[PDB]
Amino acid sequence: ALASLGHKGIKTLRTFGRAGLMLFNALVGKPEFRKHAPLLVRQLYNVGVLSMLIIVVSGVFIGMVLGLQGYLVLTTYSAETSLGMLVALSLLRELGPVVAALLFAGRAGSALTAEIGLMRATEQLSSMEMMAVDPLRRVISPRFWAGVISLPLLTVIFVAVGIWGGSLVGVSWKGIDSGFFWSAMQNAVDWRMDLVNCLIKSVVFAITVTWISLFNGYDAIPTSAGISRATTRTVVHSSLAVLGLDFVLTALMFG
Amino acid sequence: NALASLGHKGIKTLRTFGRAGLMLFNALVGKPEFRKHAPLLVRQLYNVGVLSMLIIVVSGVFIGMVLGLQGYLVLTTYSAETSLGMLVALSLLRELGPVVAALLFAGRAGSALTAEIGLMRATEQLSSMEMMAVDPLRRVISPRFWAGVISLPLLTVIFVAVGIWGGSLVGVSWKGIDSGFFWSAMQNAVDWRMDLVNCLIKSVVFAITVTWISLFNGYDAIPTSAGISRATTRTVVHSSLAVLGLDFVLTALMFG
Amino acid sequence: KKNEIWVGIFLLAALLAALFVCEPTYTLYATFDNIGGLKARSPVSIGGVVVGRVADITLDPKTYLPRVTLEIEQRYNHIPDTSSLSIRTSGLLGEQYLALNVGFEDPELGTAILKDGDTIQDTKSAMVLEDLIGQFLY
Amino acid sequence: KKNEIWVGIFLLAALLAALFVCLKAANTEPTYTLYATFDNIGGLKARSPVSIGGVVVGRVADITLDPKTYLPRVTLEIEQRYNHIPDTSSLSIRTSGLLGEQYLALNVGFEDPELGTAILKDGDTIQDTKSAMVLEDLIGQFLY
Amino acid sequence: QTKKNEIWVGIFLLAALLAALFVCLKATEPTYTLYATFDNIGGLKARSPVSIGGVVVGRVADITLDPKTYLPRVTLEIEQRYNHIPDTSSLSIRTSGLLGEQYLALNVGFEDPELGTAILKDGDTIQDTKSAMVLEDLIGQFLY
Amino acid sequence: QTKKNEIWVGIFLLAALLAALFVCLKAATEPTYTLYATFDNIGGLKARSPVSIGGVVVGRVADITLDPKTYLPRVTLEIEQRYNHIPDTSSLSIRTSGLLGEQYLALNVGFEDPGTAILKDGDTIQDTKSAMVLEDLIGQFLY
Amino acid sequence: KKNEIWVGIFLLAALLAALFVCLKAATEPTYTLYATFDNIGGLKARSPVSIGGVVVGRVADITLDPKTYLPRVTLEIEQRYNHIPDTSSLSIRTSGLLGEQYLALNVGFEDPELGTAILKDGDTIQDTKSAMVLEDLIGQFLY
Amino acid sequence: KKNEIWVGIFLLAALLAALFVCLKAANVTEPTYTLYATFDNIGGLKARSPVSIGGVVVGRVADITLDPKTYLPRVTLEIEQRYNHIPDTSSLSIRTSGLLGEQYLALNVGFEDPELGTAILKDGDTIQDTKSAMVLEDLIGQFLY
Repeated sequence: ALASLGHKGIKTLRTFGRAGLMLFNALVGKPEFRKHAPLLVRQLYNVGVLSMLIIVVSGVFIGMVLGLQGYLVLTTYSAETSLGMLVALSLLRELGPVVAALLFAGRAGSALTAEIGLMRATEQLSSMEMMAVDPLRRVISPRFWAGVISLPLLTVIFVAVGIWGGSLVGVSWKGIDSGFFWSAMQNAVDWRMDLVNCLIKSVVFAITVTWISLFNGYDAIPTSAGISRATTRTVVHSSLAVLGLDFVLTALMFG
Repeated sequence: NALASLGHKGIKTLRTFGRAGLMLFNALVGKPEFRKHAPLLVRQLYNVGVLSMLIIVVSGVFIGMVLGLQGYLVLTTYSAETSLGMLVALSLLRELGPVVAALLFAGRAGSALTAEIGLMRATEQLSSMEMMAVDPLRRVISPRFWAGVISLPLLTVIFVAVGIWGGSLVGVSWKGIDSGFFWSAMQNAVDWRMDLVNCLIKSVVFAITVTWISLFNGYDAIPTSAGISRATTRTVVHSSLAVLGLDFVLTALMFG
Repeated sequence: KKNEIWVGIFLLAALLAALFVCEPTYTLYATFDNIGGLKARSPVSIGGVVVGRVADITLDPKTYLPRVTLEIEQRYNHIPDTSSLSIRTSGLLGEQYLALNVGFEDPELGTAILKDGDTIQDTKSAMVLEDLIGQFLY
Repeated sequence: KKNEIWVGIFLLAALLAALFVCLKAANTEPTYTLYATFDNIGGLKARSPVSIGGVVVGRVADITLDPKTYLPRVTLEIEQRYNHIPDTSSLSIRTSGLLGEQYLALNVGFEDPELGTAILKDGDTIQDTKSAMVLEDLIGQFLY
Repeated sequence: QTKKNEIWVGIFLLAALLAALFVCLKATEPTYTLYATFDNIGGLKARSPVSIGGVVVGRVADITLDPKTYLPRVTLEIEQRYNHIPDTSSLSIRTSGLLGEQYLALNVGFEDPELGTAILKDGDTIQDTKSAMVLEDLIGQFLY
Repeated sequence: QTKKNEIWVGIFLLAALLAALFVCLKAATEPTYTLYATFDNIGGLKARSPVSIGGVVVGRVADITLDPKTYLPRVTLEIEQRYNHIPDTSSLSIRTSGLLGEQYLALNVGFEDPGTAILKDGDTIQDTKSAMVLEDLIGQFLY
Repeated sequence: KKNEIWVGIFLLAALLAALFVCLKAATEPTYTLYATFDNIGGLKARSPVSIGGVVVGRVADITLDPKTYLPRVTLEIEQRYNHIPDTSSLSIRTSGLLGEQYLALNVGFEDPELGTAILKDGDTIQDTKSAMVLEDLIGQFLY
Repeated sequence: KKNEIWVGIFLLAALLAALFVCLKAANVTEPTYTLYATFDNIGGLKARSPVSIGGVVVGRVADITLDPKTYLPRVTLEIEQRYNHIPDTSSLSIRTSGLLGEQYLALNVGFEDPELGTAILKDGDTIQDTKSAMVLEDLIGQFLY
């Protein structure tokens, strides 16, 4: 057991070292953002805009499911007018950021890894190094900043759409009074601190997810089979990291 | 521009649905279906089930812990903290268990199947199997489909039974609730046959849908190495959307 | 090329059918004075057994008395016109529902059966905790 | 592209029909405003409904005080479909739920075709009101 | 390799079985049905427990009206271990705690195989019952 | 194939902004002047709790602290300047919103006299009323 | 590979120590008693047995005497509480609102001239008081 | 190779240190002079249940034990030593925060006798007058009986 366990331990430590080195070498730089706008805009399109339909269509459904499962519980205690509070808080605290991060790792967290692994397979990174163009500054950092900028926005869209789906189920379908719903929801729970905590954990999830994605796409074996073993590894490790960091951040920000 | 583009996309989606239906149909009609297929199905249960078990266990632990925290904080304002076990168990057996298990299974094992079949199609292994008179749909699609269908409900059961333990860790061991009240309140009051059977039903539906979408996208991908990596993402996306939609439908049907 | 379109259309049709499928109700009318917390699709019940929903609630625009229209399943026909409706809360805090009371019929006296379209005369509005507390404390 | 465009237009029409069928599940309106002055509006807030015997007929626009007398003055918008409301009708705040969510209740005073009960037209004012009973002093009165 | 895959699939199936057992142990015997008619079943449902002095001694199969007189008729299923319930036993609907679900309470009547009263066997009907308590008529009876 | 990306990123940013505005508008200074009052039982009052006259929020609660000499909870509160002419016969009362909602200060103004001065910044309300606790309430109902 | 094996042993020891620290950051000789109630209410197995709010044992099982149909609970008091006089009386009490009930062992004082039979493994506590039911309280208060 | 391993060890150390300071800021300001009090029925008290003087928290409850010779549940609390002048007459009572909230100790400060002493309850001392928590069962019983 110990014959291979220590080798695996030193291998995992070396993997963490390579990841940290990639991040540090790709982030340090003063001329970073300017002259890179035509890169960052394209990356915001690839990472952000293309990953918007899934976010919206999933937010609608999660809002509807929350509305149903909250109505069927609150109608027992005559508190069905607090369904707005329930939906909004369950989205702004746990479901919103975590589910947005999972779907981002699925759609845009695996696309980045696949794209960078394929760019490494056709030897575009080596060809970019051969003409004195540092790839870590030319191909990594635009994607990293696109992911970091684009996940906390998809999270806001996911929330503001799930709230509307819960409104569809509660107010329209079930028949709750809209005034009670909205007024009950806004004064009681939507404080500045809940939105700030949502955005904070969303930004942390963005950082970790896009870092894992870029690293697994940059450290993959160039063969067409090592890429697919890196996309699945990206999805798995990113889901695990999202859930663990979510538990930690909940324990921090909610007592 | 919209009329032509919308019509073309509609026709293409109809064609894709038809091809998926034909693939599944021709893959699920046979006499030797399960005999002489034991090693195939065992290896596929290992590649789909066993390898996708650590992620399920860890995610179950963490989601049980998050549920314990966010349920204790809600119930402590009404002194109903002893109903935390009921809350965690029901929230897992109704929505979080099956849906999250399906999402993680489509990420880990739903993309691995698509990538593996796309690669098997790229190296001309499927054509080389057809050329020696071995129907690949009956040889590589059926074992993987049955492995997925058999392996998702078991993963969901493990996910639940682990998240319940995580919620117990948070509520009983950390927050200090009486263990007797927790378990007894949870067991006696709400975990009847109907809550479970519904969990298994929606888990089996999610299994069918996820594994079918994954196998079809792996079997219909463009053989190039850029058509595989574009089919894995499509697998994950379509599978997550289908899981969430079917989950909303099944909730509306089975509960309200 | 065409067989695939045909099987796709058939698959979509079968999936929508299984999505949908996976009553000869007749309609009455009741004019309360305070429906309390009744809504559409709220259950009508006889002794606690659901015997149909409540269609919708619309104010009588000429006298401003909420008229409730309900749909009772066909299995229950012999409901005497001397029946009575009431609004009760399920349990202690649960949702409100219509508690239909089957008033007994006299043997030598005419007691019409509630046909489709007839209205129930005797009703009992919901209770307002404000007025009950006022009556109890004064 | 003829049959393709036809199929696309048919799919758009089918999506519109599906949206209309979903609208068969459930779902502005002219409104005229009134005014009232309660001694204690309780937990009433803006958008709280105004119901005539459990049927919503309008919402509360906003709540302000009379800065000279410090009496909360509620202004409410009643939907136009309910025209003939006699001025003898009296408002009353009633509790709904458990967390304090309240809602007006318009007791329509029955008409009087022997005096000429003035219809509450736009901008009118409702005289008779009833403040929301607070549980604290009520429990005190019951105990004392 | 096949040995490793086989033992691991076995361990996976075993862990799934242990998980199902954990769930079902933190969540199938001879029975015999009896009938009972009320006039207000309150909020009973399928599989609502029937308890003798606080111990579950069966469930409820279905609740249907009496299509001739419109009275509910519950069909409980008492476990076979208890076969000495006299005919004097009276049913009564209660609720667990204050907000819990409603369950049937089975007061064992004073047995007396001296005056002829028999023991409830399969197919019999409990004659003496007691309907559930409604809040509306409760408050009405209280403050009147 | 680049103005497409530009306009789509613009639309995405605009949608994110509209969503943020929707949330922040379904989520929710002014010259005040603080007052002081020392209850005997603040119940469940807390910082940033609403004060109200007749049910209309006229100011928050600054903070709560004990009088380190007499051990009585002296709560200080801010009031919007628009509500100036508040007589000194006023009497703060602590009430709970509904039956399970949060607690709030229910300020009621009193009548005046043709000595009833007007409350100003820094003044201390004399008449108060502590919050009703459940156990002694039940005890008095029974005894 | 020996140095790698040693490094792995060190990592495993560190992981086990971290697991012990996590367990630290998060049995007793019970002796069985017996008691029979008229109606135990919603009391379930494993529900605690408290002596003035301090748990001193669980409830092992609840069964009916198949000849008189009276429920017979069997509880397990911990060893550290030995001097429990026989005059002590059980009483089922509710905690909360959904029926989470729990025994409340009320210790009774001994006798200053004959003592009292101290409860022992296998005894039976005679003075029992059945669980309160709401329907009968209402049917008593209204009549 | 060596530099990669060193960067990995440093990054993992920084990550675990951040997570450790976080979890130390998560699970859990120390004058905390403790008192002792014996009750007859602590009701629903626990550890970490707040003590309060007139409504504001002034300390928490360390733990609850049973006096093994009389079986009177003896509770121990910790008062922040910002507050000293608490006479021995100061009573203790168990009240429920609101109608349904958690239970908490109410420290009704006794009248400091200015002409008789009534010394200050210092660290380690105990309170004499208490009031056990009410239980609704026998209260309702005795009420309607």
